[PDB]
Amino acid sequence: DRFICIYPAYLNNKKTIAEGRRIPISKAVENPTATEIQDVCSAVGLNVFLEKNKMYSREWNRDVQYRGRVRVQLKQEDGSLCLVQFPSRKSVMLYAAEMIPKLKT
RNA sequence: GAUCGGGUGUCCGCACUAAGUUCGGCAUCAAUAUGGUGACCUCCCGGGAGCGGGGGACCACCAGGUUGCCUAAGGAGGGGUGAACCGGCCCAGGUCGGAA
Repeated sequence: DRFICIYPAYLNNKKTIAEGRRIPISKAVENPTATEIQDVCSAVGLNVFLEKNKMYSREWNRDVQYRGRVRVQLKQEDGSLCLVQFPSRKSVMLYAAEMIPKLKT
């Protein structure tokens, strides 16, 4: 249950920094959903599970494309990292916004 | 002192003026030092979230301290709208995050 939280607004380049965005607009994607975040994180070897009805507090869009929250495992509960490539949440958010466009485009 | 010279201001659909009487049109500058506000961009740092700590970049408006290669004149006036989603703020309920 000590898994970090990642919203689709963290990688949304059509959102300002005050609207939820966590990475620059140069390395962010246009409208990533919580299923594109879980699929490209689980495709590198990460422990990710999807909470499809978990919305963002700063998100206002009541429709389905903007809901969702992905919960990623960084530590095996012994303090050690699951992968040495993902030590922080920012290395999980710069990887998913790099592999999401390879899916549909 | 009789007529009466010599000359003006009353009479005009008049000539030109320009203190007022009255309603409109157009128009109404910019740079500095200080602080403030709002946004936005980009980094670190902490967190299971809503979030919290910190470094810069840029934009507009704002207060008021000096000013000008500034005006035909350019107030640091007064007000109103700020909504059907675009100012900021305080935000009931609701609502999203939370075990709270």
